[PDB]
Amino acid sequence: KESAAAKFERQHMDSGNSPSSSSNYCNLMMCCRKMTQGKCKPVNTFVHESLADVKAVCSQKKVTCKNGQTNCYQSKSTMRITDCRETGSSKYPNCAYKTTQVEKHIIVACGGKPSVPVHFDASV
Amino acid sequence: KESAAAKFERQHMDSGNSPSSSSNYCNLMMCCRKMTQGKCKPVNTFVHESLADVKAVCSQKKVTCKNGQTNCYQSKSTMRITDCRETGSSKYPNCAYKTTQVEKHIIVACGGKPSVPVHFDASV
Ligand SMILES: Nc1ccn([C@@H]2O[C@H](COP(=O)(O)O)[C@@H](O)[C@H]2O)c(=O)n1
Ligand SMILES: Nc1ccn([C@@H]2O[C@H](COP(=O)(O)O)[C@@H](O)[C@H]2O)c(=O)n1
Repeated sequence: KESAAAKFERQHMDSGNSPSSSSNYCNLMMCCRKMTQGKCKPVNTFVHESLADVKAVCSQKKVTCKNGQTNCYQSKSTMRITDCRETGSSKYPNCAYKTTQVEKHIIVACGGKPSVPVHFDASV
Repeated sequence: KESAAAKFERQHMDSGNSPSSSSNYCNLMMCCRKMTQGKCKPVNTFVHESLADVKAVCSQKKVTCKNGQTNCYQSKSTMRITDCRETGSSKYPNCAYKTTQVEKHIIVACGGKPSVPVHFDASV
C-alpha cells in the first residue's frame, strides 16, 4: 500500500522539472500513456496529426516492414510527430527521454477490419 | 484485452497543434501522476520547490486545516507552484485542465514519524 508520504510526493511534488519546459514532453507522455511501468520503453513516437489522417496511411504507400511482415504503409506526406528516446542517464524507475519535434513520413503496420494502424514501425 | 487499435492510439496518438506547450502541463501531469483514473480530480497543486523546503513546512506556521483537522502548517515563504483546475469543457474520460503558474504560500497536513507532508490543503 502506497504510503501517505509517497502519495503526497506523487500527487503534489515536481521538484525536478520546469512546468514551462518544452523538452519534458516525452517524460510526461511516456508516463501518462503507460510505457514506463516495469521498464522504460526505449523508443516511442507520438503523432500529432488527426486520427483520421493517421488512419488514412493504411490506404497509402505499401512499404517493407522492419520485421519483414507485409502490412506496412508509409504516409504520402510528412507528419508532425515527436520522437521519444531514452537518454544515457535513464535508469528505471526514473525513465528519462530526449524529446525531438520532427516532421517525417510515418510507417505504420495496419490490421483489423477496417484496416487501421496497429503498430508504429518507423519514421523516415 | 486492450484492442490493437486502442493500443496504437494510447501509444502513438496525441493529436493537436502544440502538444508540448506549457499550457498542456496539467493535462500530462494529472495523467502521469494517476489523478485521472475513474474521474477527473477537479483541483490539484504541484510544487516546484525542493522536497527539503516542502518538508520544512511541517516545522513552520501552524494553521487549522480546511476540514477542521489540526495537523496543518503554512509555509513561511511563498513557493513556485502550478495550479491545475478542470476547464469548463473537461469531462471524464477526457480530463482537461487549466495550467496556472503562481507563487503562493502552501498549506499542508503533516503526519507520520518523521512528520512529513501527507496532504495538500490549500494555497494562499
Ligand atoms: N521510430 C520508432 C521506433 C519504434 N517505436 C516503437 O518501438 C516498438 C518496438 O520497436 P523496435 O522493434 O524497433 O525496437 C514499436 O512497436 C513502436 O511502438 C516507435 O514508436 N517509433
Ligand atoms: N489549491 C488546492 C486545492 C485542493 N487540492 C487538492 O484537492 C483536494 C481537495 O481540496 P478541497 O478541500 O479544496 O476540495 C486536496 O486533497 C488536494 O489534494 C490541491 O492540490 N490544491
